[PDB]
Amino acid sequence: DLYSRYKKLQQELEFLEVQEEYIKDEQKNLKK
Amino acid sequence: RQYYLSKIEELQLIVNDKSQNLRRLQAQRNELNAKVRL
Amino acid sequence: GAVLQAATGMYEQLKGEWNRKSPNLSKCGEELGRLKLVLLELNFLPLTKQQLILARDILEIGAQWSILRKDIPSFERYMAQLKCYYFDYKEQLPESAYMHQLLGLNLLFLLSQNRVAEFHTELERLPAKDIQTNVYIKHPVSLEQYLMEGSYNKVFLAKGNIPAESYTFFIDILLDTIRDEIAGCIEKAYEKILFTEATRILFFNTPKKMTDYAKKRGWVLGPNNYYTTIPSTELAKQVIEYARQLEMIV
Amino acid sequence: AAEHSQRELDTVTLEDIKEHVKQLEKAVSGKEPRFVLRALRMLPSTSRRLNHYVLYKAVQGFFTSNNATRDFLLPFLEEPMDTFRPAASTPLLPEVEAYLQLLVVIFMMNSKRYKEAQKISDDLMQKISTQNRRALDLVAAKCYYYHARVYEFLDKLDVVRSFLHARLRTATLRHDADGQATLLNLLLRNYLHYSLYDQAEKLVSKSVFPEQANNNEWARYLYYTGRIKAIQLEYSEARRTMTNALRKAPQHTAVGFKQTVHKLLIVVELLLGEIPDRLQFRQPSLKRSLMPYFLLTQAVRTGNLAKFNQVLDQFGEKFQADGTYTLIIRLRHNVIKTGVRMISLSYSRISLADIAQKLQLDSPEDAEFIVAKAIRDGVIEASINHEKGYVQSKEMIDIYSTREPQLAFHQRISFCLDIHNMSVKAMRFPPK
Amino acid sequence: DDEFEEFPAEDWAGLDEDEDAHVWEDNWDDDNVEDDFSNQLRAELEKHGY
Amino acid sequence: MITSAAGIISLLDEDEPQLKEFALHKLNAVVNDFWAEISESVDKIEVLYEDEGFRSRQFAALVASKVFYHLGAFEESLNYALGAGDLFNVNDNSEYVETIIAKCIDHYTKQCVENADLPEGEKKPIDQRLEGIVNKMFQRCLDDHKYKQAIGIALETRRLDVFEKTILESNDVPGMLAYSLKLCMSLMQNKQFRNKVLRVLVKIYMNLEKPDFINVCQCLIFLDDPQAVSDILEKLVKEDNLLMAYQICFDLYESASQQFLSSVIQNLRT
Repeated sequence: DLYSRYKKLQQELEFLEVQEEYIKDEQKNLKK
Repeated sequence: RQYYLSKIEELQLIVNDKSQNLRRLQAQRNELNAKVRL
Repeated sequence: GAVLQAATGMYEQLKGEWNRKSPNLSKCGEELGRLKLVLLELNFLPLTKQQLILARDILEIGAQWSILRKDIPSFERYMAQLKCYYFDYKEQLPESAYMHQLLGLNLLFLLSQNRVAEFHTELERLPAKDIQTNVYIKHPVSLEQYLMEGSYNKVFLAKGNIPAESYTFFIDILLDTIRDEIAGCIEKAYEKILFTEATRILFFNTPKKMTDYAKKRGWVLGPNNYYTTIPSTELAKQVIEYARQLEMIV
Repeated sequence: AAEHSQRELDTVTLEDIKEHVKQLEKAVSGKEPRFVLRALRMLPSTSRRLNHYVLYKAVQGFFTSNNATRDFLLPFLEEPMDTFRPAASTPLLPEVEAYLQLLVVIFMMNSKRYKEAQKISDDLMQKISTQNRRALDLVAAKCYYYHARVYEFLDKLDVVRSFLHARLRTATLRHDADGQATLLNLLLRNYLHYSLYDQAEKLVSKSVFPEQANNNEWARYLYYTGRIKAIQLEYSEARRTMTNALRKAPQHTAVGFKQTVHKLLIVVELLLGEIPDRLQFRQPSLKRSLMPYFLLTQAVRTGNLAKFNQVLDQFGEKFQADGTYTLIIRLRHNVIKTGVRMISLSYSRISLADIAQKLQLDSPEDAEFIVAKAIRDGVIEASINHEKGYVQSKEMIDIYSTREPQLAFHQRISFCLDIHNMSVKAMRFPPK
Repeated sequence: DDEFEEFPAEDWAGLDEDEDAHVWEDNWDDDNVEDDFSNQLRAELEKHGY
Repeated sequence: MITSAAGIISLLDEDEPQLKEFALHKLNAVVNDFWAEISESVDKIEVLYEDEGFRSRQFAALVASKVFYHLGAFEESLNYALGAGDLFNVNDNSEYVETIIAKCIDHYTKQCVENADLPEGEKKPIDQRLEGIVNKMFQRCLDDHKYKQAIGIALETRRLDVFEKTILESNDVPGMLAYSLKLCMSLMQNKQFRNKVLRVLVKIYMNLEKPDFINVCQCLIFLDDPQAVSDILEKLVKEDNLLMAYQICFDLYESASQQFLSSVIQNLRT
C-alpha cells in the first residue's frame, strides 16, 4: 500500500530523470 | 506511518514537476527533429 | 506560599540597606541572588497581581544595584529580564514610579556601546507621549540626537544635565564613545590632520593622553606630527558562464 | 425592480461560484498544482457581492452530504422566504469546502460581524491543519490571510502569533511557497502592529522569502522589511527596498498600500539627504494624503526650522496615525545633513566658513564636525583639509574604462539570461 | 488582485478642492521666493559704480 | 505576561546551574512562538550541553535540537535530538518529534545501505541512539498493526530481523508473505539483498505449519539453489505428497533454466 506507492514513485522519478538526460543528449545531437 | 505520506507527497510533487519538464523537453525535441526531418 | 512572605521580608531588609548611603555591595548582591532563586519557585515570568509587582520590584532593585556595582554585563541581563516584565501583555501592573527612570537608563546604555539601532527600536517600544515629556528619557534621546547631528560639544555640555545621579556610569563611557567615533570619522574624513588640532578637538585635554590614544589605534602620529590591473580571471569565468547559459539546452 | 436586478446579480455570482468550484475540482485532476489561483484571483470580485441569498444557495448547493461543519454557519445563515445541486452524494473535496467556507468568512467579515467571524474562521483553519495536499496549500494562504484580518478588527492580532508561527513552520517543512510567503507577511504585520521591530528583524534574518512568491506578497514583504530597516537606521537599503516594493505593487488598485509606502519612502529619502521627486505629490489618489508630507519636504529643502516645527505641530496626529513620527524627528535633526549634501553636490571646493554661513551653523568648527560626520557615511564623497579649510570633493574619474560598467552589465546579463531560462522552462506543453 | 485592505485605504477626505487641478507637471524649484531681476542687478552694482 | 526573549537568554549566562535549568524549561515551553532570539544565542546552549557536569544537559540538547529544527540544520538537529536522550518522547504527536523521526529514518536508511554494500570490515559504526529510536519506531508500527509499513521500512533499512518479526507477528502470514514476495521480485534491484530477502522468505515458508512449497521452489529458482529444491523433492517423495512433487517439478521445468534442471535431476538420481 503505502510503501508500494512510495517505491513506485521513486522508480517513476528515476525513470523520468533517465528520460530527461536522454532528451538533453538527443537535443544536442539534433542541434548538430 | 505519516512519514510514509510525507515522503509520498514530496515525491509526487517532484514527479509532477519533472513530468511537466519532460513533456516540455519532448515538445522541443519534437520540433527540432521535425525541422531536421524537413 | 509563605516563601513569598519570607522573600518580602528579606527584600524589605535589602531595600532598607539599599536606601542607606552605602549599601554593602556583596551583601546586597548575594541577597538578590538568593532572592531571584526563590523568585524562580515564585513563578518567574509566565498570576497574582502582587506577585508580579514584587517580581518587578526585585528586578528594578537588581538593575539599579547592577549599575551601582559599576558592572556592565550583569546590567544587561537585569534590564533584559525587567523588559520581559515591563510593558507587554501586562496591562495589570500599576504604573511604576521607576518605569521611565530605568527606561531612560536602558536607552542611555544602548547609546553607550554604539547600539543606535537597538536604541531606536526600544524608543519605538515605549509610548510616544513620554519621549518629549518625561525628562528621564528626554535626556538620552537628546544626546542621541546631538550625536546624530555631530554636535559633540553639545553632548559634552549636556553631560551635566542628567535627570538623576544614576546616569553618570555610562555617561562617562558615552563621553569616551563619542570621542572614539570622532576619531574614526576624522580618519575617514581628513587627509592628514596635524597633532595639535586632533588634541584640541578630540577633547584629549592632556596631550600625553592624546598620544596614548593614538598608540591605542593603528592611526599613528607620522613623521611631521601629521596623522589598476586587468583581472582577466573572474570575468573570464563570467564570460564562460554566459557561454554555458547559452548552450546546455534549457 | 431592485429585487429583480438583485436576483440576477445573485444568480450570476452563484454561477461564478459554480465555475470556481469546478476549477478547483479540475485542479486536483492531472495531479498538478495551480488552477486554484484562477478561482482565488476573482476572490475580491466575488467577495464584493456576497448576498445572503447567494451564500445560502451555494451552501445548500454544494453540500449534499450534510455534516456538522456546515451546521455551524447555518445558525448565522439567513435563507429567503419565498425565493440547486449542480449532483449525487459524492464526497466534497477538501479544497471546495475550504473555498466555500472562505467566502462565508469574507461575507461575515464584510458585514462588521466579527465574533462569530472569529468562530467560523477558527473552524475553517482547524481542519486544514490536518491535510497534507499541495492543492490545499494555495487556498490555505488566503485562509490564513483573512483569518488574521478577522482577528485584526477584533483587536486580537497578538493572540494569533503562535498559530501563524506554527503554520509558517509547517509550510517550511512541506516546502510550501504561497502559504509560506503569506504567513511570513502576516507574522511581520503582527510584529509591527505591536512595535516589536527587534523581533521582526530577527525573524527576517533567519527566514528566507520564497522567490516564487506572488507579486502582491512580494510587495508586502518588501514594504515590511523596508520599514524594519528604516526604523533600524539602515536608510539606504530601506529606500532601495521601498522603491522595489513600489515597482511590484498593483498599478490600478492598492491605494492605501501605495499611500503608506510613498509616505515611508518620502521620509526615508529625506533622512538620506535626497529630495523626493515632486511628481508623486501630484497624483490625485496620492495628493491629499501626501499633502502633510509635502509641506514637510519643502521645509527640509529650505532648512526652515520654524516651518518644520509648525508642520510637526499641525500634523503630528496624521504623522502618528501612519507611524512616521519618530522618523520625522530624526529628519528634523538630519535637515542639516541634507543641506550639506546639497552644498557638496553643488560646490567642488569650499571653505568651512562658507559652509557655516550658508547653513546658519553659527560656527566654523561645528560645520567642520558636521561635514566630517556626513562624509564618514556615504552621504558625501570629499576630503576635508583642516590645514586650510577646503572641503575638496573627490575627483570624478571617467566611469567608462573603469570595469564598473562591466560589473553593471554583468548583473544585467545574469538577470536577462535568468529571465530567458525561466521563460523557456515555464512553457508547459499540454498532454492532449 | 489584492486590494491590500490590511493597510487602511486612506480616504482623500471628501475629495476636497485641490490647489489648482492643473495639468502642470512642475519641479521642486517653482516654490521658492524671488524679487524680480533688475532690482538685484542695480542693487549689486551701484556698490561698485552703477 | 512575557514581552520578549532576552530575559531567558540572559538567564542562560548565569552561573547557578539551577537557573540555567529553569531557563531551559522556559525555552522548551515557548520555542515554537519565537525561536529567532535563541538562534544567535545557540552557542550558550551548546556550551551548556557540552558541560558533563550539567545534570540537565539532555534538556539543553533538546532545546538546541528544536532550535536547529527551526533553522533547518537537520543533520545537527538530528545529532542534538539523539543527544537529547530519553527526553525525546517518541510517542508525542508534535510536529518537531515527527519530522525528526522522519530525518532519523532517512539517516538510518542511508547509513544502512552504505554499510550493506560495503564488506563487513568497512562498516561504519551506526550510532546506537539512532538505531534505538528506529527500533522504537518499528515497535510502534508493529503495535499500530500497520504491518506492511513496517515491512517496507525494514526492507529500506536492510534489517531482515525486523522483516522476519513483522512477517511472523502479522495476523495474515500467507498474505504478508505474498505481499513481500511481490515487493522483493518487482521492486528490489540490489541482487545480493534481494537474495537475502528471498532466503528469509524461504525459511519462513518452510517453517510455516503447511509449507508453501510452490513459492519455496520459485524463490529457490530465483536464488539458484538446486540442492535445496532436490532435497525438498526428496522429502516430498518420502512424505507421500506426490501431487506437490509433480506440480513442483512442472513449475521447475516451466521456470528454471536448463542448468538448474540438470543439477536437480542429477541430485535426484544420486
